Amino acid sequence: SQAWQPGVAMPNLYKMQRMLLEKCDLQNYGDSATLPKGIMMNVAKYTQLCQYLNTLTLAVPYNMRVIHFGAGSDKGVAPGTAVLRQWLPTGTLLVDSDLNDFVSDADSTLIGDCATVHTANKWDLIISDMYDPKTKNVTKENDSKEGFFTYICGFIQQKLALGGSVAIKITEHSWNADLYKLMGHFAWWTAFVTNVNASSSEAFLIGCNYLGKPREQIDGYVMHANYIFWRNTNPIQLSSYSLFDMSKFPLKLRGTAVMSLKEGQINDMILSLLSKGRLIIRENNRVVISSDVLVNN
Amino acid sequence: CAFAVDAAKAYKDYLASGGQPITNCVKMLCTHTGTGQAITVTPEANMDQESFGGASCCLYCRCHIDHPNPKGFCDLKGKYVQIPTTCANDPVGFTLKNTVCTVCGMWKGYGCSCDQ
Ligand SMILES: CSC[C@H]1O[C@@H](n2cnc3c(N)ncnc32)[C@H](O)[C@@H]1O
Ligand SMILES: [Zn+2]
Ligand SMILES: [Zn+2]
Repeated sequence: SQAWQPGVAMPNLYKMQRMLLEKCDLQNYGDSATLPKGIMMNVAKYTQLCQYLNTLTLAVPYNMRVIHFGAGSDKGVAPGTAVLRQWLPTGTLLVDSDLNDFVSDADSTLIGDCATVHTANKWDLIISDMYDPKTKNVTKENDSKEGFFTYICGFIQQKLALGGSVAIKITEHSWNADLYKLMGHFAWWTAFVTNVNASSSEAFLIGCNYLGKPREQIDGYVMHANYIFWRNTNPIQLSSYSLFDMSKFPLKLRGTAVMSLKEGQINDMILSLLSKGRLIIRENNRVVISSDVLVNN
Repeated sequence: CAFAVDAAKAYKDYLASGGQPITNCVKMLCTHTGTGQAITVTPEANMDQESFGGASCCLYCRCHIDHPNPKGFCDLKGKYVQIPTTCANDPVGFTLKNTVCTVCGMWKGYGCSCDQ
């Protein structure tokens, strides 16, 4: 029955194990889903990610703020951004970014390494497809990777509104222990595998409703090993089925309340509202972004 | 000086010369039960149309050149463009050669029925 879902989320019991890290060996490796005629993998993938995010308690405020890292294709366009803009309520401010130049439907685009990106405002949703293919070295140990993951951890901690959510792409080799640990600072988390790309070890690590404090202690080395164990023992049948029913695609406009609060007034009552997807905590000022430019000869 | 690169004319002439259209326009998944209007804030393809991310179908966006108007504004990027399915092999050429009726929002000759 999974084949009619947009994808498969990591079952809670696998999250609770203490597996050792093993090589990822997917039974359905090299299989491919048959995409609708003329549909790109990256459109299908973001469509299924958004269909799954429709089932979670995302905070959706008026004047929602979404930032999308790793948004450029090798063709110079932004398919994922186009899906996010289709999905998000009209009027949502959408900023995207990538190392290489691309043309985009986002309200603003920053070109450069994500470590050069700074924003004054906080964000309601952070999406990342950043991925470095150099990490796919099956011949050396699979250790926690830093690079852009280090930036992403700090960007979540400093610039994600309480109540906000993230979806960060990982793979067998592209992962970071602190990011998994950060998942314990949300009311709920999972690793989500799209049905169209289920032959790959990629997943999106989704933190749902940020709490700004550790709700649970997660060892990220153990959790990634648990994630691989799940993938290794649970073949996911490749499927495009959910792409053919878009009648309920748009994210529900929930009118979620936005409040400015200071660390001393986040009580258990507020935390429970955050946990339920009913509250965003941040300022409501102008969205201002910038890219640092290194000047040399 | 009066010099200005004419990319629209160059692309049309390259098309007439038998050149392969610009590819990797971003086609969206949608119901195909939409209004069929030409340029919309969300995908609106009807049964005879495909919906594409606007920026990916704009010649000026895709070629990294200025948009031909004083303010250099682009009326495709950030929107979705409906392209007739029979013309969806060349969305950039289609948007370049066709015009939007300002009353009905449909393409002239591809959905506009105002002149009847
Ligand atoms: C959509 S495929 C993966 C994307 O992630 C981007 N990416 C990988 N590493 C970084 C980085 N450090 N900063 C910004 N983008 C990155 C790549 O340019 C690629 O387009
Ligand atoms: Zn343009
Ligand atoms: Zn008309």
